[PDB]
Amino acid sequence: NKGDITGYMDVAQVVLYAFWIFFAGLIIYLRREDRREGYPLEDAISGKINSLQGLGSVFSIARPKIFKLKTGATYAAPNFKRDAVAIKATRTAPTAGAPFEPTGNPMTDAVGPAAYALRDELPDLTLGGQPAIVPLRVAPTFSVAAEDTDPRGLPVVDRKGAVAGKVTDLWIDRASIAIRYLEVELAATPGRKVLLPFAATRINAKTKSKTVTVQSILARHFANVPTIAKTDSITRREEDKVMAYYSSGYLYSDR
Amino acid sequence: WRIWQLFDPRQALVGLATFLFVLALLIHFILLSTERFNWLEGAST
Amino acid sequence: WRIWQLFDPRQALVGLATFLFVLALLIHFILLSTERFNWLEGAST
Amino acid sequence: WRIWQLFDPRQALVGLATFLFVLALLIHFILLSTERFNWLEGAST
Amino acid sequence: WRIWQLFDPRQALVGLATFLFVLALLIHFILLSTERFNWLEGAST
Amino acid sequence: WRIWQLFDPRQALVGLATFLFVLALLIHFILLSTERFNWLEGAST
Amino acid sequence: WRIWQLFDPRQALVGLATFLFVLALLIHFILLSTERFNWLEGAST
Amino acid sequence: WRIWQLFDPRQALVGLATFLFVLALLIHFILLSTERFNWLEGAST
Amino acid sequence: WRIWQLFDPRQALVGLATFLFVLALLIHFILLSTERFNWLEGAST
Amino acid sequence: ITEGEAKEFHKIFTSSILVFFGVAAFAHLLVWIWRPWVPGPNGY
Amino acid sequence: ITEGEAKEFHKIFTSSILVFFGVAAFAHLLVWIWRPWVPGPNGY
Amino acid sequence: ITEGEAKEFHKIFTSSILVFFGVAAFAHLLVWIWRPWVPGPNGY
Amino acid sequence: ITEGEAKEFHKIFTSSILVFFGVAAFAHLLVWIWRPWVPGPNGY
Amino acid sequence: ITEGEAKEFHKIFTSSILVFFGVAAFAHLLVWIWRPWVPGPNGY
Amino acid sequence: GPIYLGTTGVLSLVFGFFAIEIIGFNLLASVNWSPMEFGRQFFWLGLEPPAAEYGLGFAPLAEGGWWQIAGFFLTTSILLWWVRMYRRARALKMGTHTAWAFASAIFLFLSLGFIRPLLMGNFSESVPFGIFPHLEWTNSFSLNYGNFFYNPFHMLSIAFLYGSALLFAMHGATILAVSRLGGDREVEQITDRGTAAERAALFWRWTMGFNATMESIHRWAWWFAVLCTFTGAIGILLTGTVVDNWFEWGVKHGLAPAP
Amino acid sequence: ALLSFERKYRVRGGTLIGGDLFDFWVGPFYVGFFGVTTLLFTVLGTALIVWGAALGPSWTFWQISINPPDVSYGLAMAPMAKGGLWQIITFSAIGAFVSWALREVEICRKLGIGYHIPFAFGFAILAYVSLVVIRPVMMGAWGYGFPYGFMTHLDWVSNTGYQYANFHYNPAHMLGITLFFTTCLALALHGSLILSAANPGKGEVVKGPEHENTYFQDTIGYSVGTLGIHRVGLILALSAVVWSIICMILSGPIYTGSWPDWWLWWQKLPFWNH
Ligand code: 07D
Ligand code: 07D
Ligand code: 07D
Ligand SMILES: CC[C@H]1c2cc3[nH]c4c(c3C)C(=O)[C@H](C(=O)OC)c4c3nc(cc4[nH]c(cc(n2)[C@@H]1C)c(C(C)=O)c4C)[C@@H](C)[C@@H]3CCC(=O)OC/C=C(\C)CCC[C@H](C)CCC[C@H](C)CCCC(C)C
Ligand SMILES: CC[C@H]1c2cc3[nH]c4c(c3C)C(=O)[C@H](C(=O)OC)c4c3nc(cc4[nH]c(cc(n2)[C@@H]1C)c(C(C)=O)c4C)[C@@H](C)[C@@H]3CCC(=O)OC/C=C(\C)CCC[C@H](C)CCC[C@H](C)CCCC(C)C
Ligand SMILES: COC1=C(OC)C(=O)C(C/C=C(\C)CC/C=C(\C)CC/C=C(\C)CC/C=C(\C)CC/C=C(\C)CC/C=C(\C)CC/C=C(\C)CC/C=C(\C)CC/C=C(\C)CCC=C(C)C)=C(C)C1=O
Ligand SMILES: COC1=C(OC)C(=O)C(C/C=C(\C)CC/C=C(\C)CC/C=C(\C)CC/C=C(\C)CC/C=C(\C)CC/C=C(\C)CC/C=C(\C)CC/C=C(\C)CC/C=C(\C)CCC=C(C)C)=C(C)C1=O
Ligand SMILES: COC(C)(C)C/C=C/C(C)=C/C=C/C(C)=C/C=C/C(C)=C/C=C/C=C(C)/C=C/C=C(C)/C=C/C=C(C)/C=C/CC(C)(C)OC
Ligand SMILES: COC(C)(C)C/C=C/C(C)=C/C=C/C(C)=C/C=C/C(C)=C/C=C/C=C(C)/C=C/C=C(C)/C=C/C=C(C)/C=C/CC(C)(C)OC
Ligand SMILES: COC(C)(C)C/C=C/C(C)=C/C=C/C(C)=C/C=C/C(C)=C/C=C/C=C(C)/C=C/C=C(C)/C=C/C=C(C)/C=C/CC(C)(C)OC
Ligand SMILES: COC(C)(C)C/C=C/C(C)=C/C=C/C(C)=C/C=C/C(C)=C/C=C\C=C(C)\C=C\C=C(C)\C=C\C=C(C)\C=C\CC(C)(C)OC
Ligand SMILES: [Fe+3]
Repeated sequence: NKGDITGYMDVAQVVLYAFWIFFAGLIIYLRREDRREGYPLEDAISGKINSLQGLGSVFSIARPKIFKLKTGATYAAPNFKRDAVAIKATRTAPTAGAPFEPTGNPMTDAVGPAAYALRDELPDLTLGGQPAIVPLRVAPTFSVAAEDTDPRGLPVVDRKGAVAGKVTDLWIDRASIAIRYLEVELAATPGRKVLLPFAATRINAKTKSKTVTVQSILARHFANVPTIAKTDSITRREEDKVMAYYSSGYLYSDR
Repeated sequence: WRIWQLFDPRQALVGLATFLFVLALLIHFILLSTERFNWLEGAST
Repeated sequence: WRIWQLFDPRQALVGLATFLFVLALLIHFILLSTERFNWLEGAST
Repeated sequence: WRIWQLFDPRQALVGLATFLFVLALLIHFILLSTERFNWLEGAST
Repeated sequence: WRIWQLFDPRQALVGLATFLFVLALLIHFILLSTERFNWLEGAST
Repeated sequence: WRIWQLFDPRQALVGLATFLFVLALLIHFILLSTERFNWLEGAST
Repeated sequence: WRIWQLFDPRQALVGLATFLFVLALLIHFILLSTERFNWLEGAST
Repeated sequence: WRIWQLFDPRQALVGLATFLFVLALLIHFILLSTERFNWLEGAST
Repeated sequence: WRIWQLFDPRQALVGLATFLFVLALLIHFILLSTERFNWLEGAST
Repeated sequence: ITEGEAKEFHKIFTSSILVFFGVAAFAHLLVWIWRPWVPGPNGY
Repeated sequence: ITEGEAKEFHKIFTSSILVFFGVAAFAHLLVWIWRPWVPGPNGY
Repeated sequence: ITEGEAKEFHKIFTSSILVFFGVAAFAHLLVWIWRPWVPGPNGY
Repeated sequence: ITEGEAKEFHKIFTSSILVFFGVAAFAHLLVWIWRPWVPGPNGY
Repeated sequence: ITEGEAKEFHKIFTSSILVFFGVAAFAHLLVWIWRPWVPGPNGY
Repeated sequence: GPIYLGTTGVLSLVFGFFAIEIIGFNLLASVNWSPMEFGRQFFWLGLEPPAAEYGLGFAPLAEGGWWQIAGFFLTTSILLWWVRMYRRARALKMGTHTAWAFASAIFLFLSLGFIRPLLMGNFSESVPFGIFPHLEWTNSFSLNYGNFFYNPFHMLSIAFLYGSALLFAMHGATILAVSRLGGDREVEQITDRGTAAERAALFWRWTMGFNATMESIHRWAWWFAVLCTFTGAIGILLTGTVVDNWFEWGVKHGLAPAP
Repeated sequence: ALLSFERKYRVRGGTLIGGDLFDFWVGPFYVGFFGVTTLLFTVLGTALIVWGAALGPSWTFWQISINPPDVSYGLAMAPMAKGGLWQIITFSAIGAFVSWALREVEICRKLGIGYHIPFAFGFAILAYVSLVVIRPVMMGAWGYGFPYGFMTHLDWVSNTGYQYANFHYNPAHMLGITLFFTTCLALALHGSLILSAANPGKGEVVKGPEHENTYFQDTIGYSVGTLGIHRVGLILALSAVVWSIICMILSGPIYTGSWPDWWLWWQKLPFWNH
């Protein structure tokens, strides 16, 4: 009769059930926070707002929170900004769960792994307000570590051994110190330069040239890499477009 | 009739179905746990 | 009556219903844990 | 009445209701834990 | 008939199939666990 | 015959084959678990 | 009165309320722990 | 101004209040942990 | 005064006060942990 | 939506809930005839 | 959100809560008749 | 959802659910004839 | 929050809190009538 | 922050610390009258 | 490197340094100041808490007084470090989530060391300062109070520890998978949703039916990590104070068949 | 139902095996051939677990237990009423886990992202296999695998850890504990920093990598980075699991004695052996 509340109930059980109630409330709150992007759910075919939901739909979606940015703009979550229903692909079956088949070139049409989010047309900014990602020409202060090999001047090769071009510049990040993109001068159509993500490029170690191997896409796909408006800054949308185009190589390179 | 202008009928029906099924399952489990009302074991009165 | 201007009627109703159901379930389980008020076991008074 | 200029009435009422309910639940459970005021078991004085 | 105007027939059929199969399996297992209604061990009355 | 207008024939056939195979395996395992119907052990009636 | 120019009145009130409630709860729990001042048990002097 | 020229008034006040409260709580706990000065149990001299 | 041109007065004072307070607290605790010098639980010399 | 559809749904809902409650009441009456669940002063 | 809708909701809510409290009070009266929950000086 | 297709689905669903309920009722009747599941005052 | 809104909320809050405190006082008086919670010199 | 503000802060701080120390001294005197905390050669 | 201490950091460092010095000096004195024996028995050396007969008062220095002084100094240092990490976050105009997650670990530490002994009336069952001594305290605590496996809050703490490991193995793997799409810039993704966040959410949706966001996954991680130590502290507080045998509690509440 | 950004990613291809047959979604779940196999094994194993519960003495969820065959059976397959059910459930669970991992691989291929997530799940699968297959196989009997019960597997953990006097003294088990605690501490720190940067308080502007690095530099002395923290967390969780596997492989297959007694070598070192 030490911890007994009633004949069978006791303090440990009462605290356990209190924690169960709190944890159910916490799961509700965490799902509420989960539903701040991509919700409400739309119909697969028509695109209208329609889903199988219960009495908890009142509490499911929270009021939009406002993110205050250092540039003065505000971002709302959820923003309720949906993508276009029509895309450059057609379902293989009329069922809702059927997959999509690209109509033309998926890499250029930006569907599937080549798809990108319509981010703001504004470059990432550091604490001082200057663009975060700039080529090494615009940032003389930064330099590559002497223990590492400078990728500049190194040939760019694909998984099949075809040479795509040569590295002429490196794009760094001033906010979080790292190398983000490699500027490659294409062998075909000399003078044309394309951006190349650093995370998708591994160095081939002892090749007497340390060829920067790109396993994502082949050499012939470098000519179709999305372009950037400015020569010293890249917007978030262009950044996503480039990364999405490179990420689709594993699925659409041989097609 | 005014309540359905507050709550979506489909969401009300789905919530009612889930809640009623879970409540009935819980009450049946409690009855099975009890000795008097366990019709499967059929303990004497 | 201004409480319904302060609070969304839908959210207030769902919260109230959930609170009432959880409270009723808790009180029912508390009664079941008692020897006197356990109607399923029926201990003599 | 300027305390309602200091504090949002909706949040104040929600927090006050939560606090009062938790306090009442705690006091009731304490009374149940005591022997004299346990009305469910009803031990003699 | 308006129930199918409210709900998708294909989703309703799939959900009903899954739920009914799981319920029937659970009920059969519950019967198999009892002494009286276990038709595979055949305990006498 | 409209069930095929509702469900893709190949997907339905594959799913039904998987479900039937699982059911047959489960029932055979249950029979092996029982003593009367374990044909491999062959216990007396 | 300049202390209210130094400190935000809303923050001061919230912190005081929290601190005072916690202190009162702690003192009440201490009294409950003590044998002489446990009013719920009423140990004789 | 002798010592408030350097130290922030709000920070000094908050730190001093917190330190004094913590010291008082520690001294009271230490007194409660002794037989002679425990005013709650009140043992004889 | 030469010392105060090297050491910042604020940092020097803050460090010195912290060290002195910690030392005094440690010495008082050490005294309390001795039979002879414990004033709150005084014994014979 | 609109009070017309809302009242149609309310009519159907009322009929369905009345049928459900009637079935539940009949089941509870049969269960009570089988074994009542309210013990007396001496129990069951 | 408005005033007229809020007043309508308040009226319906008051009626519903009155019905709920009446049903709860009737149930509590039945439970008290069955077995009271306030012990006397000697307990139950 | 078109009314004609929904009504055709209902006219199929009613027949299917009635057949399912009839089969279940026949099985339950056979099970009750085998061993009823409602114990008496003395149990089984 | 405007001054009129704050004053109206204060009025309704005062009414509600006095109703709540009156109900709590009545409940505590009933509980004291049942069993007082202040022990005497010899305990309960 | 400024000279006048620092002067006001020093004045109010002096007043408050003097009140605090006076109350503490009164409490310590009362505690000493109740039970002294300096043991003698034989103890308490 | 550029570590900002401030007044609170100086205080915390001084208090913790005094506690560490006291503990180390006691450990070295336990082996009669032998460096060889100190190296030999370093794991087995410990500074034990005072016995039960001393209560919450000051035990003699050789009989737990040093433990009490070191424990109080360590507690003060840890609380001042909590204040430090609160004030650093406030100074950088950031949230205090780190301070309020450290608060859960501090709650567990106080429950093990101070709060439970305060409830029980003595420091006898407090955690001694030593590797193998505190491992043995863990073992003896579980053995004395039934089986800790049967503590439901110990169950929950283990579940949330496994959940923390599982959630970090999921989150790090997901961010590395979408690292080629800019997924490592998590706050930038939160502020402006990108294809990395979209693909992470879609992967988890297609895998297990539901997904999080780039901020809400960190909310999940924060709450799992906090709840681990919070539930554990609740279990420690309830152990012995209200439940003397966790195995018997489990038997009563259906966790185990009755012996 | 789809999200606001899912239609453009729901594309054909990416399957490892089965082709277009299983390239479709049922609600939010991607099905796949390995998903069909996952459903097969999950239904089989769950049905057999419920069957074992029915065969058992109680229907209490905590007390439901499927026990492995006796040690006397060795590695031979046992009758279904005497541990064969446990063996079938074990292998069905292994199949379900492998099929789940391969379904995750298919989803990664479809979305064009890395395989780090199935690679990390492979370590959980390996730990489970080591507990139910590798360790009992190198120990000589299926009876050393943990029973499939909410409480009986905890009883197995307790008994196995007390067979070696004190499991707290297992050197690899200490490293597993250290890495498990460090994974939770790092998860708390990472979630806290990300949430404090995204939510800098009401009326404040969202912070960035500069502030994130500066906060932890100022507080503790150093930082890791934006992707270094995720790599560190993944490596910490996987190393904790690997060292747990190592300690379990050492405890009974290799080392059979008392772990507290294993530590005498430290006290017997030549520079301290007096
Ligand atoms: C015989 C044993 C005995 C005994 C039976 C018994 C009882 C109890 N005692 Mg004790 N006590 C005993 C002895 C004894 N006792 C103390 C004192 C005290 C205190 C100190 C308060 C404090 O620390 O304030 C410390 C706080 C300060 C000084 C705050 C001042 C403000 C400052 C710097 C700046 C302002 C800025 C902020 C606050 C920040 C936020 C901003 C805004 C709110 C705007 C006090 C109010 C108090 C309360 C009780 C309790 C709760 C009990 C219970 C329930 O047992 N006790 C006396 C003191 O210090 O009076 C000033 C003192 O000297 C003395 C003695 C000898
Ligand atoms: C016989 C032994 C036994 C047993 C058979 C068994 C079983 C298992 N259990 Mg258990 N357990 C046993 C006993 C037992 N169990 C623990 C606890 C747990 C935890 C710890 C969580 C944590 O993060 O701790 C870790 C957090 C702490 C302790 C607090 C953080 C500390 C802080 C901030 C202080 C900062 C420090 C400094 C500034 C440095 C100061 C310097 C100096 C002193 C020199 C947890 C999750 C957990 C795991 C497992 C598993 C997985 C198993 C398996 C597989 O067998 N157990 C209890 C608790 O409440 O944990 C919160 C607790 O106290 C306690 C006891 C006595
Ligand atoms: C005498 C008792 C005693 C004792 C004193 C003591 C102490 C402590 N120990 Mg230890 N331990 C004891 C017993 C003992 N100890 C363990 C193990 C460990 C681990 C491994 C954790 C892990 O990596 O799990 C890794 C987890 C696995 C196995 C992952 C497998 C999971 C998979 C594939 C997925 C399954 C998915 C489904 C089924 C689908 C779900 C479906 C839906 C939700 C819809 C570890 C780090 C750990 C923790 C602690 C701590 C912190 C303490 C404290 C607080 O003192 N102990 C060993 C193990 O399992 O190693 C793999 C093991 O077997 C064993 C034994 C016998
Ligand atoms: C959510 C639960 C998890 C958790 C979380 C957690 N821990 C945390 C935090 C969080 C969120 C922090 O923010 C905080 C931190 O800073 O982490 C980096 C911390 C922390 N938890 C820590 C460890 C830790 N966490 C653990 C675990 C956990 N904490 C859980 C798994 C564990 C265990 C047992 O598993 C440990 C051991 C610390 C690293 C850190 C808190 C640091 C602290 O409090 O330090 C106090 C200060 C000192 C001891 C001072 C030492 C001084 C030295 C002697 C140097 C010399 C100074 C100088 C010379 C002195 C002056 C001399 C003169 C006076 C002569
Ligand atoms: C290796 C690092 C950590 C880790 C990582 C990890 N786990 C993962 C993943 C990753 C990266 C996934 O992607 C995957 C996932 O999708 O999670 C949501 C998953 C997952 N790990 C999970 C759980 C889990 N992980 C754990 C641990 C860990 N996994 C490590 C700490 C633990 C424990 C004990 O600590 C558990 C319980 C699931 C949430 C999920 C596995 C999904 C899965 O396997 O789906 C297919 C199977 C089913 C739906 C059901 C199969 C049922 C069987 C037929 C029966 C099995 C019975 C069983 C053997 C015993 C049951 C009784 C017990 C009480 C003993
Ligand atoms: C970058 O930040 C990141 C985010 O993102 C922005 C995140 O989100 C997350 C993800 C993290 C979270 C979302 C937070 C929450 C996560 C946790 C707390 C971890 C713990 C997870 C759980 C507790 C959930 C576990 C649930 C599971 C495992 C899902 C279970 C699924 C199944 C059992 C079925 C799987 C689906 C299949 C195989 C097909 C679909 C099945 C059905 C729909 C039902 C059956 C269907 C039919 C009957 C019709 C079809 C049938 C067929 C084909 C025939 C089959 C035959 C049979 C009958 C067998 C992370 C990590 C991340 O870092
Ligand atoms: C978005 O991304 C984000 C960042 O990026 C922008 C981040 O940055 C971080 C922050 C994360 C990190 C910086 C590292 C996270 C990784 C881990 C937690 C695993 C690695 C574990 C450690 C190295 C422990 C680090 C903890 C520290 C430094 C706490 C600091 C506490 C004090 C200064 C107080 C006094 C210190 C004491 C009492 C001990 C503190 C602990 C240690 C210093 C390590 C233990 C050391 C010993 C006790 C003995 C060993 C002595 C050593 C090491 C010196 C001698 C040399 C040897 C090798 C022996 C996050 C979360 C993040 O989300
Ligand atoms: C828009 O619509 C169109 C135009 C298309 C027309 C379509 C109309 C259609 C298709 C309408 C469908 C209507 C239907 C199907 C209506 C069904 C209504 C039903 C069945 C309603 C049922 C309501 C039941 C309620 C609200 C019951 C509540 C019970 C409660 C809360 C009991 C709780 C018990 C407790 C807490 C205690 C339990 C005791 C134990 C022992 C468990 O405690 C431990
Ligand atoms: C720029 O300058 C201007 C012009 C502004 C002028 C400024 C002037 C200033 C700021 C002047 C300040 C001067 C001060 C404060 C000077 C203070 C000097 C002091 C106090 C010096 C003391 C030195 C002490 C020394 C070097 C002691 C050394 C002792 C040692 C190494 C002993 C070691 C013992 C061992 C190892 C033995 C231990 C035995 C045990 C038992 C402990 O071993 C286990
Ligand atoms: C800018 O200003 C404007 C213009 C806005 C005007 C505003 C003015 C304001 C807001 C003025 C506010 C003034 C106030 C409220 C002042 C409050 C002053 C107080 C309460 C001062 C009190 C100070 C107390 C001190 C300094 C006490 C120090 C005691 C110490 C360090 C004792 C330590 C004892 C030890 C280490 C020994 C302990 C013994 C054992 C270990 C046994 O105890 C546990
Ligand atoms: C230069 O000098 C060096 C650094 C070489 C000295 C060497 C130092 C060393 C080697 C230090 C470390 C040694 C070891 C092996 C430490 C290991 C520590 C471990 C693993 C500790 C684990 C757990 C301990 C816990 C959880 C204890 C917590 C205790 C608490 C919270 C106690 C609080 C006590 C209080 C608040 C006391 C209150 C009573 C008062 C004092 C107020 O009145 C009686
Ligand atoms: Fe996001």
